[PDB]
Amino acid sequence: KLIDENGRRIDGRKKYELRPIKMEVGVLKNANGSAYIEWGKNKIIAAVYGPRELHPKHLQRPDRAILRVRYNMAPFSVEERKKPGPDRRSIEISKVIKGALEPALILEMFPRTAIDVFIEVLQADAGTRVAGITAASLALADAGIPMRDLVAACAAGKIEGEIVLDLNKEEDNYGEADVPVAIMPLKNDITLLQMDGYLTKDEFIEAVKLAIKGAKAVYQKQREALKEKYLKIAQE
Amino acid sequence: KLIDENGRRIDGRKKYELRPIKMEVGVLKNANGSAYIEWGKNKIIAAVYGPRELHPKHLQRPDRAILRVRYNMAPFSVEERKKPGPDRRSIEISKVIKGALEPALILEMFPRTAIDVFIEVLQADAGTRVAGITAASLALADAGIPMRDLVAACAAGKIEGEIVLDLNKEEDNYGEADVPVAIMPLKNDITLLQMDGYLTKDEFIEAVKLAIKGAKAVYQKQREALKEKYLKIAQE
Amino acid sequence: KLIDENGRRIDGRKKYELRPIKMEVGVLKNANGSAYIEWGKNKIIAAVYGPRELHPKHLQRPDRAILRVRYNMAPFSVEERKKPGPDRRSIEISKVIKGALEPALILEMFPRTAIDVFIEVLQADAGTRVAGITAASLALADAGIPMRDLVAACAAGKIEGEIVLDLNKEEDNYGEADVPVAIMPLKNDITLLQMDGYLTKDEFIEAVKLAIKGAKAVYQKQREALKEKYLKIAQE
Amino acid sequence: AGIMRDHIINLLKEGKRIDDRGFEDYRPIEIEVGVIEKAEGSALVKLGSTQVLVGIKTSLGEPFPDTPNMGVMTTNVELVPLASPTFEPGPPDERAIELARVIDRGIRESKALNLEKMVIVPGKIVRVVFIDVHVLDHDGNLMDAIGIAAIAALLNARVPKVRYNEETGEVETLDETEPLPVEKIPVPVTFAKIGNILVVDPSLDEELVMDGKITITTDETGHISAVQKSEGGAFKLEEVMYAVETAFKKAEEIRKLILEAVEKAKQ
Amino acid sequence: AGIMRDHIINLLKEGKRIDDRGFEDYRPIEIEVGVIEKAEGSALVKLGSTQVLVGIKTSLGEPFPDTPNMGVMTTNVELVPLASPTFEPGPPDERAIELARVIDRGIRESKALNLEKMVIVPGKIVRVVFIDVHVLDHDGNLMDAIGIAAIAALLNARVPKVRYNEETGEVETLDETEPLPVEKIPVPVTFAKIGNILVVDPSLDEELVMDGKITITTDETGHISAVQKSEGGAFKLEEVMYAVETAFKKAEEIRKLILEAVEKAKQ
Amino acid sequence: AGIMRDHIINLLKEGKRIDDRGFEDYRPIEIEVGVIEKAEGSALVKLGSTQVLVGIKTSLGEPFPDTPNMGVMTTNVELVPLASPTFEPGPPDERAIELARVIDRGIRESKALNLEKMVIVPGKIVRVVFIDVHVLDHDGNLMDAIGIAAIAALLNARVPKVRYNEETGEVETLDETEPLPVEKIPVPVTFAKIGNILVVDPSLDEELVMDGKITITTDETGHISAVQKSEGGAFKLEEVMYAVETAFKKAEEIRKLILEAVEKAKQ
Ligand SMILES: O=c1ccn([C@@H]2O[C@H](COP(=O)(O)OP(=O)(O)O)[C@@H](O)[C@H]2O)c(=O)[nH]1
Ligand SMILES: O=c1ccn([C@@H]2O[C@H](COP(=O)(O)OP(=O)(O)O)[C@@H](O)[C@H]2O)c(=O)[nH]1
Ligand SMILES: O=c1ccn([C@@H]2O[C@H](COP(=O)(O)OP(=O)(O)O)[C@@H](O)[C@H]2O)c(=O)[nH]1
Ligand SMILES: Nc1nc2c(ncn2[C@@H]2O[C@H](COP(=O)(O)O)[C@@H](O)[C@H]2O)c(=O)[nH]1
Ligand SMILES: Nc1nc2c(ncn2[C@@H]2O[C@H](COP(=O)(O)O)[C@@H](O)[C@H]2O)c(=O)[nH]1
Ligand SMILES: Nc1nc2c(ncn2[C@@H]2O[C@H](COP(=O)(O)O)[C@@H](O)[C@H]2O)c(=O)[nH]1
Repeated sequence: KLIDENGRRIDGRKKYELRPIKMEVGVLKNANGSAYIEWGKNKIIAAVYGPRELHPKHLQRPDRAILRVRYNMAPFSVEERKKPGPDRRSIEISKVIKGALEPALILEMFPRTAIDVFIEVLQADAGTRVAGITAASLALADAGIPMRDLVAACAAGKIEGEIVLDLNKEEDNYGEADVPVAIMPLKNDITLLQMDGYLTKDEFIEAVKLAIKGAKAVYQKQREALKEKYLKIAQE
Repeated sequence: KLIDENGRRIDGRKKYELRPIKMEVGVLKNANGSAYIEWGKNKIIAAVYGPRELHPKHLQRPDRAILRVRYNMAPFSVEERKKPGPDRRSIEISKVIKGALEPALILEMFPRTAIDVFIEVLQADAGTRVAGITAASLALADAGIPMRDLVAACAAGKIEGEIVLDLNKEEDNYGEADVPVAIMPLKNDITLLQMDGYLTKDEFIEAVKLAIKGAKAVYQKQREALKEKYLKIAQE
Repeated sequence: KLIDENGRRIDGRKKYELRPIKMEVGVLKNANGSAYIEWGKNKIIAAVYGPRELHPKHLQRPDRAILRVRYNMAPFSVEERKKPGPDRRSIEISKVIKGALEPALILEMFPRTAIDVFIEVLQADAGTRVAGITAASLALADAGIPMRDLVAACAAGKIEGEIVLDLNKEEDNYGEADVPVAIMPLKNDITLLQMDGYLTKDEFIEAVKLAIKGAKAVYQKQREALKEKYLKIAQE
Repeated sequence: AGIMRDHIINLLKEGKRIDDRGFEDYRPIEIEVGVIEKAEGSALVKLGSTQVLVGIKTSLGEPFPDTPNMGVMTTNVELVPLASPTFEPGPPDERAIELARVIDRGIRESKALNLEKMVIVPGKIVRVVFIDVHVLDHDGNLMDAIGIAAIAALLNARVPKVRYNEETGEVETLDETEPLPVEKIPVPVTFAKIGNILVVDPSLDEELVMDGKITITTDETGHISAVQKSEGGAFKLEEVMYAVETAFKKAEEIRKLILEAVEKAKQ
Repeated sequence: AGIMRDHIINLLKEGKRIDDRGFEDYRPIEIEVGVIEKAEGSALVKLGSTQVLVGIKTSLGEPFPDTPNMGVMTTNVELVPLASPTFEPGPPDERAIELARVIDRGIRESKALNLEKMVIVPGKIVRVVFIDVHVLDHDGNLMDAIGIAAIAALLNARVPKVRYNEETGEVETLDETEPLPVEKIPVPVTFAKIGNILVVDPSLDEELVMDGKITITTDETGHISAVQKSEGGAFKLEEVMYAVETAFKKAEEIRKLILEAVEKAKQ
Repeated sequence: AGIMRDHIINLLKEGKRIDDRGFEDYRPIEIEVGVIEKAEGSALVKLGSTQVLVGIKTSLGEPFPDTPNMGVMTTNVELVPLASPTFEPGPPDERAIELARVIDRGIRESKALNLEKMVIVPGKIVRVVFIDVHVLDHDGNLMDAIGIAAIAALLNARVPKVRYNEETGEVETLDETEPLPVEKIPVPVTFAKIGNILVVDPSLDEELVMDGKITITTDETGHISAVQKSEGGAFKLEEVMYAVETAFKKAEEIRKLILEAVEKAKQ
């Protein structure tokens, strides 16, 4: 009551429209690479260090860097103030973002090292994990880390009987399914795929196809954020 | 009201009868050794690893293996669902099971290593620590760890004014004393001895003597569990 | 209502009088150095170990010892039983006591080592951190650790409109400001300076000057505690 | 290890797997329900040598303020150090947390446990259901083993009949027991991608060499109630499509073994 | 590092600092208020390249038994690993705890947030104010950055008008919002002692070589509501005197930028 | 160390111990009660150079639902890093937890603190007793030092007279104080087995070489209320028998020093 009408959604988006997305790379001095993203009401910052000295050693891998990811929401990012510190949700998101970024990375290039991805959600409005993945790729590119592709991500979802792109909080709260997807778009390699909800097979596949188009759309934004950095560097 | 009458206990046992005990060795693929025990309503699994690489080093002992024990109850093992994770009781039981098993082990045989004993109580019904010790010895034997003896354990207790063998939950709950004892039976070496409750000296000594006979009874079960493994291996 | 009258405070002290202070050095067998202090209703014990083997290494500093401080209150030290373990207050006090003691220590004398300062408040009655610092210096001297000076500490405060020396619990509870100060008195080097409360500049400076005179007074007590140890050793 | 990736890859190129399973075969499955008889429900599931016990303990409690209208369900997976040299003592790690969450989402989102049929007094007193998963031996595919055992333990569950006394306001827990409102049977089916091949119910040896993993949980109604691509690697859309299809087929074969095990424990 | 202490010391002997600031200059300051629009108030403060975001989330809750007469305020500083290679994941460390406490004392002891004007039902229902400080980039002087952002977020704050219905006993949270009772503007000014020189707003490079640090928080009324000498080193009384004086002067320059930023976010 | 096992063993073969104690002697004992005067009760016990302080803080609280009929007692042992290079900062370790539990069992199971004489309103408001044990110097035999100090602190305890106002329902805490219902004096006596010899009150040096340890807690009535064989090693039945006998004898000698110390603090 009523998330689609007519056939406009609450903020005015058609079924297959994305929320306004802005992205900036190079927002932090300390981080090796960093990116900032406003995707809706999402405001997410992503930082990468380095490749660097893994501690502790016994973690090192002899042939490759490891990727460590930490997704965290600031207490003030959600409507109900969230007690600081991770929780089960943020730890599974870290895990799945890791599993999202790792296949883009050429980790055997930096043996015995860690590459550390931090994702801080400053404001949260559904889709933080896809937004985070997206800023994370850009922060990885920003860090000068060889990647086979960027990873772009985007969720699709089912609201009021209907498959839609890029759920907002409200629509995910009242929705019937949420399907984030991350891909490396050059090869259409799906590196994240989750489905929370209830869906038929053909509902689920359409959601995947759709969130991927959202992901390719996001990817164009990503490249444009890198272009804009490679123009900004080009002085002098 | 009334734990002994006449002179049958609630489940029908005479004062000096043990609860039905079944034991199997070799129940886990990953563990180096393992044993399973149904002692009453107890259902306890014990696993051993290895001797293995202690981490972290600074723990290693230059002349001997260390024994580490962890006794844990599954949330669903007790009548009131127990929050996962250890608690003071399970940590003192780990400590005292360790102190129970260690004198059976020839630890200077495996310097700089750890031998790790895990005891999981799947269902709990009084006497889990003696049951655990008993499965632990069998899992140690199962692991091929040289031992001077098995360690067998069993508790005796005071219910309705009377010294009895192998308290059940009910009888320990309403009882006046609980006295677990573990021994290495060949030499009658007492490796665990606890007394929770209130007892005169002669009440306490009789309890000890009795729980030891229960322990020698358990020990015969143990050997039989090993016999049955050394017959089961003997193919081909 | 009424912390000063006339112009006697609740326990009978004039504005610039200190609570009874007694100090003993060498109160522990295990500690490298130790001191005990009764400063009011404060009863605080301070222990030092050693310089010793830092673990873990990666903490070692190549040119100097590190100073680690731990200030802790026993559950039974405060009027409302305090749950064991540190809390934010005790952790900032550890931090600030560390920052208080460190400039007295010649840390490049013991590279790669830790010097560990423990402060246990056995009874608490305002001014535990200055009392602690004071016993800590004495425990450092007691440990044979080269120091450029003792560190003496003392707080001054504002109660009922007036700047006073060495607040008690009551007076700090109802007070308008509390200003602990620690100094190395030989050079008048201020190594701790905190102000909790609300004060004008000239109120704050007078508080500092005053707590320093209290600190020089405490310092004479300190030396006397060392004299008394260097007379006590002098047998035979 | 490492020497095994190659043997495994090469076997896979020849349509073979090291235990002679086909790409779509599960290992031998054993489900035994009601094995923890003090718990309200339980299930010991073996997927080959992988062994998980799931225990279901219910109490009565307050529902979440958000939802006065719904019982409580909470799922925890303990990866006990005894199950594996990789399982260490302490709070759940990210593996345990992802397993608990995906299994939970499976059941919660299919409403396989109907939380609405677990209200006693709206807003005040609901049935609270702990799904505690105790992994006893990790030999691969904990995801499916756990989901199978979670659901089968829920089906097994017999909780005390509770009644609101409208003359006293008392809540009377009765001796007589009753099933939990379990209305669906979600089953996770999980695939390991190795190279360009997906293989169902990966053993530990296949998990060590896999590129990535994807789990698809579906119920009898032909619905998906959880998907989780886990670990690294990447799947193709068509890989995912196949996996959803195959998962439905495997789920059904599994649900038959679950229900059979559930019914056996009533004989 | 180490090679830098010397360069820094030597520059300081010549009245210079490595970025050409004078001893009493702050780096360029940026304050932007109301940037987290879902929070009740927020402020992003940049002190050069140091960046802190502070978010203010309020709820209604019980006051502490000690104080039925007073709302609640609680301050937490997260030093997120992303802000710095020195920030590690986990509960606050002693740096985060000292920053949170000194900033809190600053505000609490000046009654800059009047907790008495935050009672709804005495002893029962008060306004609860979380000051959550999220450090996003540590490039020195987190103390001042955080205090500036804490206070500016408090000034920015617009919380839901709440009213006690004396006929129902209900507490009605209204759509309409209102400032927090923020009545002062404490500002920490912090000095690094390097050798015999104090320098205001130390950068990370100056923090690496400093002997010690002292922070002085003062408000518009000419009052000090916090002092904290932090780290090692020692100050002379006259160092402290100077710092209090200078701090008042710098605070005032800062409070002007804060209030300006606060007002900008209402345009 | 190691060189000491041998010296200790050899001395023991000659009926000697390194400080010239006999096998059944305690080190010099000092008990001083009421030393933390803000706590309800306290005791500083020295067993040679072992020093433990025990503080008893009571409040009023809810009894456990299981037991509306009984006050609360809870025992915690802090092994403060200052007491010993082996004591590290953090939550209790297994040594602290076993000491707290065995001392508690000692007192609880003898009903030395009668929890029934600590009800104020049945099911609702009971006396709550914290026995907080602060070990200040570990030089062996913490078990006995702690039990002696726990019991002596309980005997020392003077808690506020509380009364139920049956006209108001108020619970009035009165200025006037009263002993805790302490009705027995359990005393742990602890033996180190070294080789084939048991020696009472082991010092740290004897603890370093001991095979195992057994502690026997007994009261005035000739009852045992705790036994704990701790550490490794093994005892013979006759070792245990002897230890129980000897323990009763030593306990009695100790209880005299406790009661004497308790009475001294009333002069
Ligand atoms: O502690 C929390 C965690 C989640 N959320 C909200 O729930 C949304 C969607 O939930 P989901 O698990 O799908 O994560 P996301 O969509 O953000 O990736 C998040 O963006 C937040 O807006 C919240 O309010 N509080
Ligand atoms: O959290 C717990 C711990 C203990 N128990 C029960 O108390 C019994 C006996 O207590 P005891 O401390 O003597 O341990 P055990 O006899 O099992 O070795 C256990 O078997 C359990 O049945 C319980 O219900 N919940
Ligand atoms: O958990 C606590 C911590 C503090 N205090 C009391 O508050 C006093 C003064 O507070 P402050 O923060 O100024 O520390 P101190 O003056 O002791 O150095 C302490 O001595 C204690 O008496 C307390 O009762 N309980
Ligand atoms: N509403 C409600 N939630 C509970 C209750 N017991 C546990 N939970 C929830 O279920 C989870 C189980 O946590 P545990 O009780 O195992 O520590 C917790 O995260 C908690 O939020 C209860 O009685 N009522
Ligand atoms: N009285 C009261 N105190 C609270 C409330 N919420 C948080 N606090 C206090 O503020 C701090 C914030 O902790 P958090 O809620 O962030 O974990 C806690 O230490 C707690 O004491 C509340 O609703 N009422
Ligand atoms: N029933 C009841 N138990 C308490 C109370 N305070 C503490 N306890 C119990 O005593 C122990 C002491 O814990 P602490 O309060 O020291 O953290 C806890 O494990 C807790 O169960 C109380 O007020 N009422």
